[PDB]
This record gives sequence, structure tokens and C-alpha cells, in this order.
Amino acid sequence: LTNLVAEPFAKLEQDFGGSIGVYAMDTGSGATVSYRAEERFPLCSSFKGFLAAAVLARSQQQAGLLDTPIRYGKNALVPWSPISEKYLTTGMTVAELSAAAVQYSDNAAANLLLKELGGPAGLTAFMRSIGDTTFRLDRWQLELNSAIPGDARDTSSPRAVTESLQKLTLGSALAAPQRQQFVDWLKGNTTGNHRIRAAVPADWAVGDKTGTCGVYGTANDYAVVWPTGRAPIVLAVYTRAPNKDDKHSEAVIAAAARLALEGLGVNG
Ligand SMILES: *C(=O)[C@@H](NC(=O)[C@H](N)c1ccccc1)[C@@H]1N[C@@H](C(=O)O)C(C)(C)S1
Repeated sequence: LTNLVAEPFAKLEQDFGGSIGVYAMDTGSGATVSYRAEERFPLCSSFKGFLAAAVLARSQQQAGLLDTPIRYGKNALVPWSPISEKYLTTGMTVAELSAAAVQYSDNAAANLLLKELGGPAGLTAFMRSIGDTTFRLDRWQLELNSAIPGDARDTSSPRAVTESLQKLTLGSALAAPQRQQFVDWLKGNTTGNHRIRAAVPADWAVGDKTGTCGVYGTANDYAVVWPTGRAPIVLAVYTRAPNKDDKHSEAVIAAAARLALEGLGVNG
């Protein structure tokens, strides 16, 4: 049921000047679209969705975790921290940091939450615990964005991202209240309007998390999509390019998502 219908991903990545990795899953029939799906690509900020899921998992065992206030000093503010910078003088709750990391890709909030989980190895351990043997986080923001060609640190594959996203949003990896909260955070994301969402009709529900490393044409998005009248679709789109100063493209991510949906026979 893989690639029942061929799509021109090769021409798309050639026009972009890099590599594109795609894995899309129709959760009803099990049919898939797959292109470079088992290659490693840098996560960039897309790790933060899984970080929020790991926080929610912990909260099943710590009833008070989400409401815990976290205070932080100016030395915790990283470039691109649009929410946490407004609460420096007050603090934010764990739930609010999680929402900011997912929905604004707030870099300081993500580092604070990583600390709570025991750092990159603690997030990697959570992904191992849901059966993902590919994902690895090695460093913190912003060093994890280096996107060096051939470097396996801070990478996963489009396929493993999609498989883990499915387990967390639709499967049994989180208890039902935490599952819906993860979904609601993804649905409220603000940074993805020009990526997978641009290929999804306005009358369908969707949640996503983006990543943009800033170098090596490296950027990405993953999403769960609920077309009306059929089962949901889970997909991941990752890009990279050979030269440090190659620019990323939002349009190429949207175009790859359109091809994935066409390949699954989802009318959009
Ligand atoms: C994670 O990927 C973060 N990326 C960065 O901080 C980069 N230094 C950067 C690249 C391009 C423009 C500004 C910063 C954050 N997540 C990105 C995303 O979710 O697409 C981001 C651009 C919102 S910042």
C-alpha cells in the first residue's frame, strides 16, 4: 500500500536545489506515501512538539505539574522567545511554557522545559519509551540548529516522526485527556500557515509543528489533518540542502504536502 500512485517529488527537490523527505499515512486504510522517508534530517525546532508530549506524559504521574509556576532570569532568554520575554518579570506555568514552545516556537520556553525533563537524553528516552528508535536529541537551543551535512545529532526521519506523531495524537501513547491537550496545542500553532496548512482546505481541522534551522536550506513541518468524512492523515515534510547559505522554502513544503495528499487520493 506504499506509493500506489507515483508523484513528482524528484522534480520538486531538484527545483529547490536540495533534498525533500516525506512520509504520509492514511490512518483509515493504512496506505502511505513515502519519499526519502528513512533518511535523517535535522529536527530544528520541530522537537518541541514531542517535548510537549513528554511533559504531558509526566503530568499523568504528577497531577500538579502543568500548574507549576516557573521563574527565570534574563540569562534564560534565547533569540526568538516572543512569549517568554513578556513574562520575564512574572514567570509562566509549565502548561504556558508548553503552549508557547508549540504555538510560537518560543526558544527559551523550550530550553526551560528540556531542563525539567532531564535534557536531550531525557526527551530521547521518552521517544524510546513509545517505540521510536530513530529520534535523537543531543544538544540545546540554539546549538541543535547547526544542520551540518552528514551529522546525525539532533535528527530523525520523516517516517519515525509520522509514526510517533500518530501514536501520541491518535493512538494510546498518552491518556485520553493528555492526548486531546496535545492535539489542542498543535491545532493552535501560529507559525505554520505557509507550510502543510497551505495545502489543507480551510474547512478541515489541522494541527502542526514547524522547524527552521536557518542554515543549509533546512526546515520542516509535521501535522495531523482531519478531512471531513474520512479518517485522519498524519504526515511529515523535511528539507535540507548542500550549502550553508542555501535558503529554505516554505512553498516547497506546502507543495510536497499537496503531492502527499494527492498520492493518498484525498481530494483537497
Ligand atoms: C526552531 O527551528 C527555531 N529556529 C530558529 O531559532 C532559527 N534561528 C531561525 C530561523 C529562521 C528565522 C528565525 C529563526 C524557531 N522555530 C522556527 C519555526 O518553527 O519555523 C521559527 C522560525 C519560528 S524560530
